[PDB]
Amino acid sequence: AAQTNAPWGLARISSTSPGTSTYYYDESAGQGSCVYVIDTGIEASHPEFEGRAQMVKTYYYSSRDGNGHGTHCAGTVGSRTYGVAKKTQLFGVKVLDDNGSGQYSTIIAGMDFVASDKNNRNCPKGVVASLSLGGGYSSSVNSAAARLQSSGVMVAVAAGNNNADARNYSPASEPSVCTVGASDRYDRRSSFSNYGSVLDIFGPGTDILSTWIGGSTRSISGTSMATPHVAGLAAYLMTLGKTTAASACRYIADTANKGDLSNIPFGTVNLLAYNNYQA
Ligand SMILES: N=C(N)N1CCCCC1
Repeated sequence: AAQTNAPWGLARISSTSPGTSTYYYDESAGQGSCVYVIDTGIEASHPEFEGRAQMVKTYYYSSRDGNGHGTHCAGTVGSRTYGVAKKTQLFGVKVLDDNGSGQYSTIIAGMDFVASDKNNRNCPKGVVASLSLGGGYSSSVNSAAARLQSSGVMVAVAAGNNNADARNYSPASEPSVCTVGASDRYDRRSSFSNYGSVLDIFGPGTDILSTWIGGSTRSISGTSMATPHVAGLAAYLMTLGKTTAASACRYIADTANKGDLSNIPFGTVNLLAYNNYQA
């Protein structure tokens, strides 16, 4: 398939060069996979989700996304126009309130919920969780991420937006999950992106157009936007049978565009997510 005038991030993950605007991808489009977006919620009624999104859990007074952040992430995973895996199933878990904040115990509770909830769901091609959140180092938050990964879910988490070593943030610092840094449309590390040996991969994270609440759209920046590119790519690759939940992060690293990013510090991988789609 080929989406012309795609958001630059989608085009980027299907090219060996920056500056294209066509997203080339296999038409299976992540059908049969499921991605849990653990965030502020998802506006499931947004037309861009085509009825493929649903809230399954909230930890607050409402299931609604009163922020937009979770809807934006969910749109980069699997919305029609802005999504990597345009036929995946999306499940919303609201661990962050409408200001984008969440306590660590609630985040941990949400991760354990997904590890069990995925046994209620028909996801024959496998299950992904995208966690565009984090905070200061916590061994309990890391273990929760690791438990989710161990249960059979491909966990992708944001490196963080502190322009610092992500070893000091969680779940970013958990070695067994996929930690995602952010890049811009000129293949530079995003100015805010964390770095460090704990990063496994970079994805597009600066000026990312996606769905927003109120049936709208907007462009925002963050490792929070890079994370769902990788989560959507994993769901897409697991639908193609090229990898599994346990190996997707390694597989994405192995097949990444290598050495193409600038302003990567020594000790941080120079790997940019890439679908290697050959039409
Ligand atoms: N609007 C979407 N989802 N597109 C546009 C053109 C081809 C397929 C992807």
